[PDB]
Amino acid sequence: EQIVPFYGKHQAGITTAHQTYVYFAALDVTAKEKSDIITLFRNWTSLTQMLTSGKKMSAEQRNQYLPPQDTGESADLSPSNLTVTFGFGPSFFEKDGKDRFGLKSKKPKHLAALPAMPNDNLDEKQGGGDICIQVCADDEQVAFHALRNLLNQAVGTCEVRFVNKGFLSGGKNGETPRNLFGFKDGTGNQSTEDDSLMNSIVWVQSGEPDWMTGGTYMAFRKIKMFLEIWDRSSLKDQEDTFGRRKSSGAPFGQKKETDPVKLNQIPSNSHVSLAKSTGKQILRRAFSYTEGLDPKTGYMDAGLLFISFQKNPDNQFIPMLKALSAKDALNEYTQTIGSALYACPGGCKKGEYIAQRLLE
Amino acid sequence: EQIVPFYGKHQAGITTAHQTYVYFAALDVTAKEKSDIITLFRNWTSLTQMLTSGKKMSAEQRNQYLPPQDTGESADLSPSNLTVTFGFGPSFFEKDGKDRFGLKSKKPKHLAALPAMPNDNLDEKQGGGDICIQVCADDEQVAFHALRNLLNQAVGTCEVRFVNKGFLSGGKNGETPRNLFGFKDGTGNQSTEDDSLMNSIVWVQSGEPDWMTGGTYMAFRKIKMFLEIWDRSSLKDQEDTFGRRKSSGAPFGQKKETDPVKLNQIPSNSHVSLAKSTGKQILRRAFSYTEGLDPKTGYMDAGLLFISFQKNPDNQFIPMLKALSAKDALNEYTQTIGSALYACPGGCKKGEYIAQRLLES
Ligand code: HEM
Ligand code: HEM
Repeated sequence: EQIVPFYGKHQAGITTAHQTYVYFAALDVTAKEKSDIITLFRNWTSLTQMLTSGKKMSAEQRNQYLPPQDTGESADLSPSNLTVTFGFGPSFFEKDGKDRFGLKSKKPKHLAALPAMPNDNLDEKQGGGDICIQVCADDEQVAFHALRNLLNQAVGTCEVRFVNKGFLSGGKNGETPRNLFGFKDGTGNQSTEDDSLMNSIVWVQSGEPDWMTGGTYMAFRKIKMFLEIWDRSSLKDQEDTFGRRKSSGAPFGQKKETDPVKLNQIPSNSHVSLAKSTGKQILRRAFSYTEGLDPKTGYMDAGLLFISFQKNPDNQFIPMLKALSAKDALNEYTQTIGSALYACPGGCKKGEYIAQRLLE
Repeated sequence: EQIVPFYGKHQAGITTAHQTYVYFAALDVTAKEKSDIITLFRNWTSLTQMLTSGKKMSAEQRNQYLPPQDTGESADLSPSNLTVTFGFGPSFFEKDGKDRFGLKSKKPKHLAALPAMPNDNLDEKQGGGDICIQVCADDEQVAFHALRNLLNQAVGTCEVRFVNKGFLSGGKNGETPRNLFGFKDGTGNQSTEDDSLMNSIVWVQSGEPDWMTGGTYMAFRKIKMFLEIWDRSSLKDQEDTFGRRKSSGAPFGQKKETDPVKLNQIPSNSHVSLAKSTGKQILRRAFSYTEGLDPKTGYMDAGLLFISFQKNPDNQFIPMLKALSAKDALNEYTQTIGSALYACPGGCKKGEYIAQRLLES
């Protein structure tokens, strides 16, 4: 009953209401024939449809001497609005000059590594990758189960580049969820329920190969947040960093979270002023992370798995990166340590597989 | 609604129904006076009472120029049955041979580091600690918030040794939660609602310093689980490793999860056979963990944060540890990489602070 359709015009996990939990994986294809990639996406499709659907691998195992077909730890759990979203990095189309799989002619127009930015401190292994898998659910164990079982299918075809995970709880009464800086996160997104707006901001309708119709580009930035530096700062510093008030989420000088931002009443280098002043829009769908103590600092290693969706990242996304990178007050408390851009195919129809129209 | 009382005879987080998420941290005290420790435990007590009770810090602060007193990320969240449980390591009472805080005379009777076990691969920095804090909630953001705000208060008195976190979802209809090997985990525990059994297995009543009355000992083992090796194994090898059927959770030859184990029907070195044949009992309250890819293996780094509670770890826990470390079939699939034992104080009464009966003279 917490079931999100897998099949559709679009992949789920993009305009789908934001779940609590994410696992975010990137893989590199080690196989040499597009035929092996085809079988992988076919199997991934059939398994994703089962995992998200609420169907359970039912009463079975006729041969004790074989491994179970499923790892079993989601047996008693609800589907918890599980979505699984697939994308492909530039290196899937071309790696080191070689068109490894004969796909270059079906390359998306805007798929390239993101440009270097000031204050970047990228670990190459924490970004890029041929394929990304974004697994979301309202229950961590459900999302981990889905990733693990998808990844088990890729053995021999791909190597896993990295796996991150994160969380972001919505308010008990539907309030915008707060990031680890304690600020409402997502206010500035247009309504994911507004088809017109999602069409103009997220969804590909033209100018791209047909496998991208109903698809989008997914930007990923792994951004370390220095909680100890932030927590020791004044409220004034924290609000002046954003250009919104912390509790209310209101733009400075406004009453409500949803009041429009008045650019002339917020600091010119506040986060919100810089992002908004590009005049561009993206759909941000981020999750917080914590990964134990950072050994180099001896403080919590925490941050944001930044994930946004936009139909044209050269028009919509890269200008924001540019506008923020030098001037953002948030630069005091953050540092990007991983980066990637992926193209997300349009939705799968019942009886097709993911990226069928790309792989042919 | 989702509020677990903080004050009581016992600390919460022990017999409390198992929440979904945990953050588990250890701290070392760098302060030299016990009066600094008294301050810390006082503040932690006031803060935990506020975090667990559901009261929210008034949003409004006079003085825009000061840091907010609360980090704010839980402002809109339910208390989610938050519990915070404190314990103390052997090094709180004596470190490097020095009784730093004049506490040695109040040391618990069974508090010492766990003995080395074969197959151990301990990272010494992933074990031990003067102080453990176990923070549990049904929502990870709530748990992290609590830990963060508690650790923020310890700046200047302690250093954080390590922070672990974990999850374990119970079934939609209250079925026993499954661990990452897909097996029900906890069946062999006695009921947390049977006062009689918790009093005889978990809760200290005598033979210990007063401040331990109503307390217990907390065993911690961070156990890496090699999911890739496990997943490739036959169902027969997985079930033989434990001595219960995976799906039903029933002991071999039995129909139901709850049926008594028949020792003669499971392998001698099966996990359950070895554990049960010690004759001893503990309360296990473990969570699974995943920490991204293991750089040494290229596979998921995943495992169990094993946490158990017992009134006398020398009697109940260590023989179990010894019997399993030697012979458990489960060793094929796992390795212990962190280890601790802490003494957890009796509960806090309203108007008192945690460990007051230890720290005050
Ligand atoms: C740790 C890093 C980040 C944090 C903590 C953060 C936090 C926030 C907050 C609190 C707001 C105001 C409320 C809202 O609209 O959601 C906001 C707005 C926004 N952020 Fe960020 N942000 C981060 C990084 C980024 C990056 C890397 C970009 C894009 C390159 C970005 C783009 C935006 C945009 C477009 C808005 C909406 C501006 C508008 O009102 O039109 N943010 N962010
Ligand atoms: C390393 C990961 C471990 C896993 C995956 C694991 C898993 C299990 C499972 C599946 C069961 C049977 C269902 C249940 O009763 O909970 C079980 C029982 C048990 N385990 Fe473990 N366990 C682990 C480590 C340990 C350790 C270190 C100890 C004690 C030192 C321990 C003590 C027990 C006990 C006492 C029981 C119940 C036996 C009885 O029925 O009386 N386990 N465990």
